[PDB]
Amino acid sequence: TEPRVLVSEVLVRPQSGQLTPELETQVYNVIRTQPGRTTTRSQLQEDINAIFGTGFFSNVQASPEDTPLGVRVSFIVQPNPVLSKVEIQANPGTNVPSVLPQATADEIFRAQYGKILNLRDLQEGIKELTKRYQDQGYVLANVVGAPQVSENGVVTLQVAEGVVENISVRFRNKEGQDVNEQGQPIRGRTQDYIITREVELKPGQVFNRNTVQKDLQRVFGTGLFEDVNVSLDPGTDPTKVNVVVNVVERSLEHHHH
Repeated sequence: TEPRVLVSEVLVRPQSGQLTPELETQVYNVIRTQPGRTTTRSQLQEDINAIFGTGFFSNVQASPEDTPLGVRVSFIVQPNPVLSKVEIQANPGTNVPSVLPQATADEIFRAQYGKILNLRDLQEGIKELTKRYQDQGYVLANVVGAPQVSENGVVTLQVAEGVVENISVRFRNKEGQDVNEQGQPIRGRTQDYIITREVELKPGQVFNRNTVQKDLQRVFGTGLFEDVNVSLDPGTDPTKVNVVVNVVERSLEHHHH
Protein backbone atom coordinates (compact mmCIF):
# COMPACT_ATOMS: atom_id res chain seq x y z
CA THR A 1 0.00 0.00 0.00
CA GLU A 2 1.09 3.47 -1.14
CA PRO A 3 -0.27 7.02 -0.59
CA ARG A 4 -2.99 8.35 -2.83
CA VAL A 5 -3.33 12.09 -3.45
CA LEU A 6 -5.68 14.46 -5.32
CA VAL A 7 -4.39 16.26 -8.38
CA SER A 8 -4.75 20.05 -8.43
CA GLU A 9 -3.21 21.04 -11.69
CA VAL A 10 -1.19 19.46 -14.54
CA LEU A 11 1.59 21.17 -16.45
CA VAL A 12 3.96 20.05 -19.20
CA ARG A 13 7.39 21.70 -19.50
CA PRO A 14 10.60 21.26 -21.53
CA GLN A 15 13.55 20.06 -19.50
CA SER A 16 15.62 22.46 -21.57
CA GLY A 17 14.86 24.55 -24.60
CA GLN A 18 11.31 25.03 -25.83
CA LEU A 19 8.48 22.64 -26.53
CA THR A 20 6.48 22.76 -29.74
CA PRO A 21 2.67 22.91 -29.30
CA GLU A 22 2.50 19.59 -31.14
CA LEU A 23 4.67 17.71 -28.62
CA GLU A 24 2.86 19.30 -25.72
CA THR A 25 -0.33 17.81 -27.26
CA GLN A 26 1.27 14.41 -27.68
CA VAL A 27 1.94 14.42 -23.92
CA TYR A 28 -1.68 15.38 -23.00
CA ASN A 29 -3.06 12.64 -25.26
CA VAL A 30 -1.34 9.84 -23.42
CA ILE A 31 -1.41 10.95 -19.76
CA ARG A 32 -4.25 10.12 -17.34
CA THR A 33 -3.24 12.37 -14.50
CA GLN A 34 -6.01 14.98 -14.40
CA PRO A 35 -7.23 17.88 -12.22
CA GLY A 36 -9.85 16.34 -9.93
CA ARG A 37 -8.63 12.75 -9.96
CA THR A 38 -6.47 11.07 -7.44
CA THR A 39 -3.09 9.72 -8.36
CA THR A 40 -0.46 7.56 -6.70
CA ARG A 41 3.18 7.18 -7.60
CA SER A 42 2.43 4.01 -9.52
CA GLN A 43 -0.07 5.77 -11.73
CA LEU A 44 2.46 8.54 -12.38
CA GLN A 45 5.03 5.92 -13.45
CA GLU A 46 2.44 4.50 -15.87
CA ASP A 47 2.04 8.03 -17.36
CA ILE A 48 5.76 8.55 -17.68
CA ASN A 49 5.96 5.27 -19.67
CA ALA A 50 3.03 6.30 -21.85
CA ILE A 51 4.95 9.48 -22.60
CA PHE A 52 8.17 7.63 -23.57
CA GLY A 53 6.04 5.29 -25.68
CA THR A 54 4.90 8.12 -28.01
CA GLY A 55 8.42 8.01 -29.37
CA PHE A 56 9.38 11.70 -29.28
CA PHE A 57 11.29 11.89 -25.96
CA SER A 58 14.66 10.98 -24.51
CA ASN A 59 13.85 11.73 -20.87
CA VAL A 60 10.57 12.16 -18.98
CA GLN A 61 9.95 13.14 -15.38
CA ALA A 62 7.02 13.77 -13.06
CA SER A 63 7.50 16.42 -10.39
CA PRO A 64 4.57 16.87 -8.03
CA GLU A 65 4.24 19.81 -5.70
CA ASP A 66 1.81 19.99 -2.75
CA THR A 67 -0.81 22.74 -2.52
CA PRO A 68 -4.00 23.22 -0.44
CA LEU A 69 -6.16 22.12 -3.37
CA GLY A 70 -3.99 19.03 -4.07
CA VAL A 71 -0.76 18.23 -5.97
CA ARG A 72 0.24 20.04 -9.08
CA VAL A 73 2.00 17.56 -11.30
CA SER A 74 4.52 18.79 -13.79
CA PHE A 75 5.67 16.49 -16.58
CA ILE A 76 9.14 17.59 -17.53
CA VAL A 77 10.08 16.11 -20.93
CA GLN A 78 13.22 16.32 -23.15
CA PRO A 79 12.46 15.94 -26.85
CA ASN A 80 14.67 13.93 -29.15
CA PRO A 81 16.84 15.82 -31.61
CA VAL A 82 15.95 16.03 -35.26
CA LEU A 83 17.24 13.17 -37.39
CA SER A 84 20.31 14.23 -39.44
CA LYS A 85 21.03 10.62 -40.63
CA VAL A 86 20.61 6.90 -39.79
CA GLU A 87 24.01 5.16 -39.89
CA ILE A 88 24.31 1.28 -40.05
CA GLN A 89 27.27 -0.24 -38.37
CA ALA A 90 27.79 -3.82 -39.58
CA ASN A 91 29.45 -6.64 -37.65
CA PRO A 92 31.20 -4.86 -34.81
CA GLY A 93 33.99 -5.40 -33.95
CA THR A 94 35.05 -7.59 -36.81
CA ASN A 95 36.51 -6.76 -40.20
CA VAL A 96 33.43 -8.13 -41.90
CA PRO A 97 31.88 -5.27 -43.78
CA SER A 98 28.18 -5.06 -44.36
CA VAL A 99 26.99 -7.60 -46.90
CA LEU A 100 24.72 -4.73 -47.82
CA PRO A 101 25.08 -1.55 -49.96
CA GLN A 102 25.60 1.74 -48.18
CA ALA A 103 22.67 3.56 -49.78
CA THR A 104 20.53 1.19 -47.66
CA ALA A 105 20.18 3.24 -44.45
CA ASP A 106 19.36 6.40 -46.42
CA GLU A 107 17.14 4.48 -48.84
CA ILE A 108 15.04 3.36 -45.85
CA PHE A 109 15.19 6.08 -43.28
CA ARG A 110 15.49 9.32 -45.40
CA ALA A 111 11.74 10.20 -45.58
CA GLN A 112 12.19 10.71 -41.80
CA TYR A 113 15.18 13.06 -42.22
CA GLY A 114 15.16 16.68 -41.04
CA LYS A 115 12.66 16.11 -38.26
CA ILE A 116 12.19 15.10 -34.69
CA LEU A 117 13.43 11.57 -34.07
CA ASN A 118 10.39 9.32 -33.43
CA LEU A 119 11.59 5.92 -32.10
CA ARG A 120 8.23 4.47 -33.34
CA ASP A 121 9.03 5.44 -36.93
CA LEU A 122 12.68 4.41 -36.49
CA GLN A 123 11.53 0.87 -35.52
CA GLU A 124 9.19 0.62 -38.46
CA GLY A 125 12.26 1.25 -40.62
CA ILE A 126 14.49 -1.19 -38.77
CA LYS A 127 11.74 -3.61 -39.67
CA GLU A 128 12.10 -2.77 -43.41
CA LEU A 129 15.88 -3.11 -42.96
CA THR A 130 15.85 -6.52 -41.39
CA LYS A 131 13.55 -7.43 -44.25
CA ARG A 132 16.14 -6.36 -46.83
CA TYR A 133 18.54 -8.82 -45.22
CA GLN A 134 16.07 -11.67 -45.16
CA ASP A 135 14.94 -11.06 -48.75
CA GLN A 136 18.58 -11.65 -49.68
CA GLY A 137 18.76 -14.71 -47.45
CA TYR A 138 20.82 -13.14 -44.67
CA VAL A 139 18.42 -14.78 -42.21
CA LEU A 140 20.45 -14.22 -39.02
CA ALA A 141 20.72 -10.51 -39.60
CA ASN A 142 19.89 -8.67 -36.48
CA VAL A 143 19.90 -5.20 -34.97
CA VAL A 144 21.73 -5.43 -31.64
CA GLY A 145 21.35 -3.23 -28.57
CA ALA A 146 19.33 -0.02 -28.58
CA PRO A 147 19.81 2.80 -31.14
CA GLN A 148 22.46 5.34 -30.12
CA VAL A 149 21.45 8.96 -30.68
CA SER A 150 23.88 11.89 -30.87
CA GLU A 151 23.38 15.61 -30.13
CA ASN A 152 23.99 16.04 -33.89
CA GLY A 153 20.91 13.83 -34.57
CA VAL A 154 22.79 10.76 -35.88
CA VAL A 155 21.37 7.31 -35.11
CA THR A 156 23.82 4.40 -35.07
CA LEU A 157 22.24 0.98 -35.61
CA GLN A 158 24.55 -1.94 -34.84
CA VAL A 159 23.75 -4.93 -37.01
CA ALA A 160 25.04 -8.46 -36.35
CA GLU A 161 24.64 -9.99 -39.74
CA GLY A 162 25.45 -13.62 -39.00
CA VAL A 163 29.18 -14.04 -39.07
CA VAL A 164 30.18 -17.70 -38.99
CA GLU A 165 32.72 -18.79 -36.41
CA ASN A 166 33.24 -22.49 -37.14
CA ILE A 167 32.02 -24.99 -39.69
CA SER A 168 32.04 -28.70 -38.86
CA VAL A 169 30.68 -31.97 -40.15
CA ARG A 170 28.54 -34.36 -38.26
CA PHE A 171 27.36 -37.79 -39.26
CA ARG A 172 24.01 -39.21 -38.32
CA ASN A 173 21.68 -42.07 -39.22
CA LYS A 174 18.38 -41.76 -41.13
CA GLU A 175 16.65 -41.53 -37.76
CA GLY A 176 18.41 -38.28 -36.74
CA GLN A 177 20.60 -39.84 -34.11
CA ASP A 178 24.35 -39.73 -33.53
CA VAL A 179 24.68 -43.04 -31.66
CA ASN A 180 23.75 -46.42 -33.22
CA GLU A 181 21.01 -48.66 -31.64
CA GLN A 182 23.90 -50.17 -29.56
CA GLY A 183 25.11 -46.70 -28.28
CA GLN A 184 28.23 -46.42 -30.49
CA PRO A 185 28.88 -42.88 -31.82
CA ILE A 186 28.24 -42.51 -35.54
CA ARG A 187 31.31 -41.49 -37.47
CA GLY A 188 32.07 -41.38 -41.16
CA ARG A 189 33.52 -43.68 -43.77
CA THR A 190 33.83 -40.38 -45.64
CA GLN A 191 36.52 -37.92 -44.64
CA ASP A 192 35.39 -34.49 -43.51
CA TYR A 193 37.37 -32.90 -46.32
CA ILE A 194 35.20 -34.48 -48.98
CA ILE A 195 32.28 -32.57 -47.60
CA THR A 196 33.95 -29.28 -46.71
CA ARG A 197 35.68 -28.84 -50.03
CA GLU A 198 32.28 -28.69 -51.64
CA VAL A 199 31.24 -25.88 -49.31
CA GLU A 200 32.05 -22.30 -50.22
CA LEU A 201 31.16 -20.97 -46.81
CA LYS A 202 34.09 -20.16 -44.53
CA PRO A 203 34.58 -18.85 -40.99
CA GLY A 204 34.56 -15.09 -41.22
CA GLN A 205 31.73 -14.90 -43.74
CA VAL A 206 28.22 -13.89 -43.04
CA PHE A 207 25.77 -16.74 -43.07
CA ASN A 208 23.48 -16.75 -46.14
CA ARG A 209 20.91 -19.43 -46.48
CA ASN A 210 20.70 -19.31 -50.31
CA THR A 211 24.50 -19.60 -50.62
CA VAL A 212 24.61 -22.30 -47.96
CA GLN A 213 21.79 -24.21 -49.61
CA LYS A 214 23.73 -24.22 -52.83
CA ASP A 215 26.72 -25.59 -50.86
CA LEU A 216 24.44 -28.29 -49.54
CA GLN A 217 23.23 -29.11 -53.01
CA ARG A 218 26.81 -29.49 -54.09
CA VAL A 219 27.74 -31.80 -51.19
CA PHE A 220 24.68 -33.81 -52.15
CA GLY A 221 25.70 -33.75 -55.76
CA THR A 222 28.63 -36.04 -54.93
CA GLY A 223 26.38 -39.15 -54.73
CA LEU A 224 27.92 -40.03 -51.38
CA PHE A 225 24.99 -39.27 -49.05
CA GLU A 226 21.28 -39.87 -48.44
CA ASP A 227 20.67 -36.60 -46.74
CA VAL A 228 22.41 -33.30 -46.24
CA ASN A 229 21.31 -30.42 -44.07
CA VAL A 230 22.79 -27.65 -42.02
CA SER A 231 22.05 -26.66 -38.43
CA LEU A 232 23.22 -23.75 -36.32
CA ASP A 233 24.50 -23.26 -32.80
CA PRO A 234 25.30 -20.01 -31.14
CA GLY A 235 28.96 -19.06 -31.19
CA THR A 236 31.53 -18.99 -28.46
CA ASP A 237 31.01 -15.41 -29.47
CA PRO A 238 27.17 -15.20 -29.23
CA THR A 239 26.96 -12.58 -31.99
CA LYS A 240 28.27 -15.33 -34.24
CA VAL A 241 27.09 -18.77 -35.16
CA ASN A 242 28.60 -22.22 -35.60
CA VAL A 243 27.51 -24.13 -38.62
CA VAL A 244 27.22 -27.90 -38.67
CA VAL A 245 26.78 -29.80 -41.89
CA ASN A 246 24.85 -32.90 -40.96
CA VAL A 247 25.14 -35.83 -43.29
CA VAL A 248 23.57 -39.26 -43.59
CA GLU A 249 25.93 -41.63 -45.38
CA ARG A 250 24.61 -43.66 -48.30
CA SER A 251 23.65 -47.29 -47.65
CA LEU A 252 24.59 -50.01 -50.18
CA GLU A 253 20.78 -50.59 -50.39
CA HIS A 254 20.15 -46.88 -51.20
CA HIS A 255 22.50 -47.05 -54.23
CA HIS A 256 20.23 -49.80 -55.55
CA HIS A 257 16.93 -47.92 -54.87
